[PDB]
Amino acid sequence: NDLCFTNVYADSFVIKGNEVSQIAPGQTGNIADYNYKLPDDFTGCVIAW
Amino acid sequence: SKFGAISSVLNDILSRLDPPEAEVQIDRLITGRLQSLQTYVTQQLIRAA
Amino acid sequence: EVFNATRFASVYAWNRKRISNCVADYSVLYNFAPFFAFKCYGVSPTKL
Ligand SMILES: *[C@@H]1O[C@H](CO)[C@@H](O)[C@H](O)[C@H]1NC(C)=O
Repeated sequence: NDLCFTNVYADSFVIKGNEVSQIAPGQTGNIADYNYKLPDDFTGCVIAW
Repeated sequence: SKFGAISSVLNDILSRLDPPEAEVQIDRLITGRLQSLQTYVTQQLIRAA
Repeated sequence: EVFNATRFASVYAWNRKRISNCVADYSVLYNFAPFFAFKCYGVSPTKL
């Protein structure tokens, strides 16, 4: 709550359990390779509930 | 000299490792090589004086 | 022939196989296992 961001991207997608561990910069998998690849210089958070 | 990384040859390490894990080792190589170059240039300056 | 074996030997006697003189395409390796941990150290799985 102490920072000023230029713009924020909110990408929402429902996925399996292990795919939560799959999503991270510089990762791999059936989803991380052909469905959602995070940028290598990712600066943000991923939320999973 | 490997300088504490996987290998001492860049043209092999770039193809053996992807960027988001290879940048650390290539940074180790950069710091070692540039420290050696700093030593060389300082000694050359002393010899020139 | 090493990923759908049935009697992976116990840890105290770890079966070790030698693989040579073939072409390695690890797509079979990915699709033959619902991976839980792929921690590689000396080489990245991506450009493998
Ligand atoms: C080879 O893999 C298939 C696919 O999982 C499996 O059903 C089969 O049992 C395997 N072969 C043997 C001998 O277990």
